[PDB]
Amino acid sequence: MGRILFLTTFMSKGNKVVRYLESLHHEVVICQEKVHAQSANLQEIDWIVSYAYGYILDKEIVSRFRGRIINLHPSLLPWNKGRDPVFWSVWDETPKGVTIHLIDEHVDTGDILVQEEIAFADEDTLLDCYNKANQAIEELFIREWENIVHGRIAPYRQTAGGTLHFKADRDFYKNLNMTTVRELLALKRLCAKPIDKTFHQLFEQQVEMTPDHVAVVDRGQSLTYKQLNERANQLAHHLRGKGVKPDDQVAIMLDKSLDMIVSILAVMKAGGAYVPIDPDYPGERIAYMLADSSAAILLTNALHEEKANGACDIIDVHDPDSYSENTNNLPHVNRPDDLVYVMYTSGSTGLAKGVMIEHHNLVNFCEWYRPYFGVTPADKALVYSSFSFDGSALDIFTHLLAGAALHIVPSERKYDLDALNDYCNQEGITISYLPTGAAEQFMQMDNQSFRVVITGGDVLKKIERNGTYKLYNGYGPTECTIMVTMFEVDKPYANIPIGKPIDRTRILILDEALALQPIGVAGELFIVGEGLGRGYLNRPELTAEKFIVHPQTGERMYRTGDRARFLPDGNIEFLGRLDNLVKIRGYRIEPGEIEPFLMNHPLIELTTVLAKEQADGRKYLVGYYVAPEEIPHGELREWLGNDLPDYMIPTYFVHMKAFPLTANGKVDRRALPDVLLGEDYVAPTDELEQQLAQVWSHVLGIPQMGIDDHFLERGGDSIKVMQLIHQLKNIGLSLRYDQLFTHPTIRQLKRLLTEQKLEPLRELDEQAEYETSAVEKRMYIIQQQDVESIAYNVVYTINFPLTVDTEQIRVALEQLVLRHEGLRSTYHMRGDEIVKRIVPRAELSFVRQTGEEESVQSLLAEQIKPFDLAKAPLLRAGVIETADKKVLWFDSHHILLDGLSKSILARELQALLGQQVLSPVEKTYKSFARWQNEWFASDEYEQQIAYWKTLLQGELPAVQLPTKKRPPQLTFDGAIQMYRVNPEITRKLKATAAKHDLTLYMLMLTIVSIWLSKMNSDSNQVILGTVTDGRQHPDTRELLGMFVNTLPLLLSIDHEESFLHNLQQVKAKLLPALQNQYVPFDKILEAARVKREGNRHPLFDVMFMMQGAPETELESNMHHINAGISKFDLTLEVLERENGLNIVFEYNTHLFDEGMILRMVAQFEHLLLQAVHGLDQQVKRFELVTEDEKRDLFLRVNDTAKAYPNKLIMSMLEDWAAATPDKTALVFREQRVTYRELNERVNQLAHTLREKGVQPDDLVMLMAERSVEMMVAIFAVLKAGGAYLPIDPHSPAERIAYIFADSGAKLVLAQSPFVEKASMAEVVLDLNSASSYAADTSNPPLVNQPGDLVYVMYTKPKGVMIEHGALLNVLHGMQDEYPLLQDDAFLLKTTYIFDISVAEIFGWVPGRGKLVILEPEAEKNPKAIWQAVVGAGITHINFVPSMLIPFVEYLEGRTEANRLRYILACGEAMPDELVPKVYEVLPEVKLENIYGPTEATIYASRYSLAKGSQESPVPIGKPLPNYRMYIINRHGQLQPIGVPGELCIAGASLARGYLNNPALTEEKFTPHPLEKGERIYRTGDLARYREDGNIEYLGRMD
Ligand SMILES: *P(=O)(O)OCC(C)(C)[C@@H](O)C(=O)NCCC(=O)NCCS
Repeated sequence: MGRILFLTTFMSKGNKVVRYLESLHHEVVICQEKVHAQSANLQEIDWIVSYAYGYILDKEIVSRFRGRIINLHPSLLPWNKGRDPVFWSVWDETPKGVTIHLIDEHVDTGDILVQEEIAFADEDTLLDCYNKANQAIEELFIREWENIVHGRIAPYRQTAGGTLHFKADRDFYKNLNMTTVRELLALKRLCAKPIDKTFHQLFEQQVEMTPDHVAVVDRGQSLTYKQLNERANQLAHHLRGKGVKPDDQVAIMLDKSLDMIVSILAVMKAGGAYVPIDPDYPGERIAYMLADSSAAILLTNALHEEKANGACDIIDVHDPDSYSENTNNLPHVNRPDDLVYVMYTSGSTGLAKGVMIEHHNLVNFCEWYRPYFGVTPADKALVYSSFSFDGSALDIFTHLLAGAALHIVPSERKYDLDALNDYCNQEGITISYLPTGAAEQFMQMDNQSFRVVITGGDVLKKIERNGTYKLYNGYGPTECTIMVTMFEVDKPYANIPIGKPIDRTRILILDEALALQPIGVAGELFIVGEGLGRGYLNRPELTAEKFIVHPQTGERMYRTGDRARFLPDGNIEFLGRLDNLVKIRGYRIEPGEIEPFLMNHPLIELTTVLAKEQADGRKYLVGYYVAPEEIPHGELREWLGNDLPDYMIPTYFVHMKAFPLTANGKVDRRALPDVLLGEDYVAPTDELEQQLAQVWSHVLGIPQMGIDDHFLERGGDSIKVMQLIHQLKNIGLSLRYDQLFTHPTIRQLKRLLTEQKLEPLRELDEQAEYETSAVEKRMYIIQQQDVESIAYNVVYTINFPLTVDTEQIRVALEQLVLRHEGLRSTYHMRGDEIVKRIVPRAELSFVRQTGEEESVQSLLAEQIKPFDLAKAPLLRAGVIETADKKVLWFDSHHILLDGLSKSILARELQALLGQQVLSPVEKTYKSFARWQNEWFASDEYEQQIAYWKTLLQGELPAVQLPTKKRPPQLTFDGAIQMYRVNPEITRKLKATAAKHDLTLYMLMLTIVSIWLSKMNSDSNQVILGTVTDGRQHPDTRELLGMFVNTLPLLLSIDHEESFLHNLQQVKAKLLPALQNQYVPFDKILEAARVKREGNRHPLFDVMFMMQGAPETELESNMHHINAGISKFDLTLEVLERENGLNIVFEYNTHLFDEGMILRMVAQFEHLLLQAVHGLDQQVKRFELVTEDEKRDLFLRVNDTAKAYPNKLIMSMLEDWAAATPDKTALVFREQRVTYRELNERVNQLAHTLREKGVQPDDLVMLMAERSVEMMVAIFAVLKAGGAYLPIDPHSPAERIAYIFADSGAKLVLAQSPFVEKASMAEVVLDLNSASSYAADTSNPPLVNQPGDLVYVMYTKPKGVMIEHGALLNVLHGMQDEYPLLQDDAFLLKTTYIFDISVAEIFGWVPGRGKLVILEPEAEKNPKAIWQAVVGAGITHINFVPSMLIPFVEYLEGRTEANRLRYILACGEAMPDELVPKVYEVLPEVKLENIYGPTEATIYASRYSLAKGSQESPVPIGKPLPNYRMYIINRHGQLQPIGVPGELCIAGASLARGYLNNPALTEEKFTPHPLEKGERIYRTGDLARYREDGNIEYLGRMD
């Protein structure tokens, strides 16, 4: 009975087998972790039985246990060896069974001991099969174990054959194991000839089949196939004679006509592809297509010739010399992979993209179209669609190859469908493609000619039609040629499916991971096959992103962005777009976020606002609302206009009695009804306004710009304003950057430009060395000042799947090396000139490492090493391969790769990784460097630097942040915390900025400015740096290099004005800066009389960077790796990522603790949320501290609630003389008064007072210097009922008369000499004389309450009224922290015209301790005070930094003070040195720093100073029991940790106020909302909390 090692997948697997072995008394060891030769689970083992073990055993282990190592493999070996055996046995449909075998050297190949067949039912899921096989093999082992142990079985070698599978082979099928075996194999079937001819080859082939058949009809005129072919051949010979070659583009700008079809075919036959340009398009679209398309030839009319503005070499289709005599077919020069046409996508996501479609793409469609629709020459097709839409390639090309006749739609009849149907019935139009919009509308017509009406492009919903024609619903974007699927609408559907794939077309429904979705499961519609176009014109990055090579399958597929599912019958259901978001008039917004604003309308009950796209793709918003009666259109537009920008205002509003609902109660959005320029849209009037309207549409990628539309409300960024200025100078108009914002409409711009009064970047000739740009010089300077610094290393990481070939990544980067001079640029110092050298070729470091996900970052950090700017390439890369990922990392230098350069690098790396080619870089950085160097000598520069001189000449504001002690020199060690604005808030921000003619940058800038303002004591002027793109010359947009310029922003936050007003002022202050942005930061420093000095950065310590969303997917998946670097104190880098804002707080680790950034991070969020919701609120009303910070601040600082006895201080004196009469209570030199002796003396003096009308609040006055008489006077003034008002006998008489007159005191107790000094005293009971002492010694009745005054302390001085209970709170507070027990004693050092004496004078009676009345002679004398400490064994002593300094000067050499417990310093800020110096002079003693204003009853905060701790700023500490302390700014709101503010005390210990000075009392004791309406005392003292909560005194607010 031997031990047995059970190796299985998880612990409970094969547990039946384990239990059986144990019943045979086999000790079994279950192990799922990887076992090695040296594993402790191997010795004393007789058998090893593995069972789907997740690892392979070392060949040492297998040989050691020869004949004694069995594996339970759930497959009919040799079939399905290795991983996922059951699944592959089902997918590959290989023989099924379970096999117990001898593990041998290879994977699942040894001699079988016991094998058994198994069967899976069609209805079983792949999990069921997996389970059934696992159960069958376990039972098999249980039955034949005995035969195996005893060796009765004869092992037999596996049959020859089988299969093998690894972990990754199933990734493509991961989502399928919950499908039935039937369903699985059904998907297997669902996912299981070449094209030789070009179109004109087939057309010419068709011309020879039906030459005299009508080919094209245009009103009265018409051409036959022969005539069309010949006329096109004539133009083709002329076009080919003009240089047209394969893949060349020939623009065609004509109306639908015969010349149109002739020109189209003429371009093909010539060899090239025709770029169609509908002349009805606006000039903006018409100039764009001519420029973007590489077309030199423009086939056009004289009617439309001027619409090209001489941009193209025109070949007039009416000039007879444009047609050759030769009418024959030209020699074929085209392959099926050559371009046939270039269509431009919609202008929704911006400017259209040239879709490059190859011949085989069109031929495959036409070769499928003809037989699918049974097209014959008898058919007559309508040339209905604008020639620019591929819907017209359908119209023209599919029907020409079928011999059908084309019928140009009359311009008049195109949109008057009544006349269209008439024409269709007249001419007999049998087949045609109509866009869904026009199709549904045409169904209403009484058509009788059509047999097949194909539709698509938009969601078809209507099936009913007054015609006998088969309605066909087709789908497929322009990228995959007209349509990739076709459905025969045989019946109505809630979702009319788009059909099955067309010829040579496979369609995969894939999830985000590109893995197969089970049939019926929705996913992204991926198109594979012959329809896939070549890609986008001049957009290789977009081609690589949309035309992907599947990682598992290897097939090239197109990513449609559409959601669809396969229905059980094979047809595909179109489920709209994947993205919840939609781009409306230039903004990606969530239409459901407009719903609350509509529903907020009084008349509106429900609302469900969807996004609908016009026929031409223009997206508009429809706001459906359930209201009793229809609401006036203009009333809703104005309603939303009060809160939303134009683009969030639905173009149309639809009233409905109620919404259609789904089975789940949701609004059935599909069941909502369907429905232009917009109100206040003024079309251009003058020829100038038209030009201005064209440049606008181009810059903003949005058409139809009204002359009152605001630029920043139509998607205008600052980058786009630059494009406008650049493209206006091209148009001949000179516009200034700030002029665009002051004239943000074309009406305003037309008046601005009444002159109409070029300058490309001059590429330099080759030199050994070139000028560097100003910023190139700066980057170089920075790096050479710390050659070992990785501070400007630009490190990024991309997580690639294991399927990626690392060598492809390596090779792509090397191309980027050979493509951009920046990556071959080396910077050198030739004398005093920073100089760049261009290397022709550079070798890229590309390292490969294998590790684990746990060590990727560690392996990468070691790779981030400094760059030698004299060595190219300034870029390193590598791949860290883990079990899951191949992590691509690359590191570049900032002198080469700024944010935009990186976008260009990501852009182009994506193209190369996606097997695309890049156009050669037209310009070089060095050319811009020289241009800008010469521009620095122009008048424009002198005017720009003049702005900076005038702006930065005066005193500049400084922005102090709640940081740690600055390093003596600038450090760059840092870390990042990232705050995520969610997409919802981010759209709210963009909507706010657009609503009020602002950019998102201005908005975020004003939020950061307010944030910095609030953290800078709500300063009016804030200064912070920002980064401009620094791409001054428009010819530098595409160059890798350091362009970005740093700008200082002098912004003025007016906290009394609203947030918007602040936005306009910041805008007003920013635009001049951005107008003069091209002065190098270093030259702005010169003009500002500022130089790089010290531990602070020159003009600003906070950088605010902002870069828009990534331009490409690869850039999106690029993870900026911060190598522990912070270029400034703090950098807020708002990054548009995943429709939100990744606000990365890059901070100096020496200036901020992770907790200090976590708080500032939380504060910024809280503030950003307060701005977005407080557009019209005064900025002063925005809170900086978060509610969680207030709670923790209370918990850590103000959780001081400790119930205390309300029994009065003299009642407490009474009890002690009654319980322990004879104990020592006072000690003045030889006097050692007891509790009974003191109390009675007090009772005598008390009666005297009551006999002279001393009610509560009555103010008695004292001027008796340190003597028992003082205690008698106090303790008994208190007993009498009135308050004691101390006065100094040594003060001038003008003040004693002032204090007495202003106090209105009723009587005066003064030590015998000081009665004459109390001149003209109303009723003067000589303190010392016995006459002032009644013989009665009975404890008078305590009529005083805790609310009546106990003493009046004077500060023209002011008298602080403080009530009794306020004092008890303190005395019990100090007693808890610093108990003055019977053994203890208190020294009296501080003069009693100071709130500190009150502690001495009463801080002894709580614990029945004694009070040493130190003599006035020994007041400032520390040696004399030193005697008391040793003499009477003082335990409590109050002190001040001024007296505790000399007291310390008598150092350890003086000893004999064992009883001394506490030293309580107060009144002044304690120096740092005064703490440790004390400790060496007096160990075993507790030192305490105390703070308390006279208005807060003696004390307020305390800080215990540990012996083993040294404080840099000795804090005044946390508040006492029932004390609450608040640090507020000049607007009355709580400050966060570190931020200076006015210290305020609250609680039961606040002084009643100033005596008969109410204007002053209400000034300083203000009912604050932070104390639940109760008043706070404003101290006039600047302070700031610490991380732990201890308050730090900063000084009076002066
Ligand atoms: P506008 O108010 O929309 O924005 C102004 C702007 C300074 C942000 C803009 O003109 C600009 O230059 N953005 C470029 C930001 C950048 O280049 N970041 C690079 C970081 S290395």
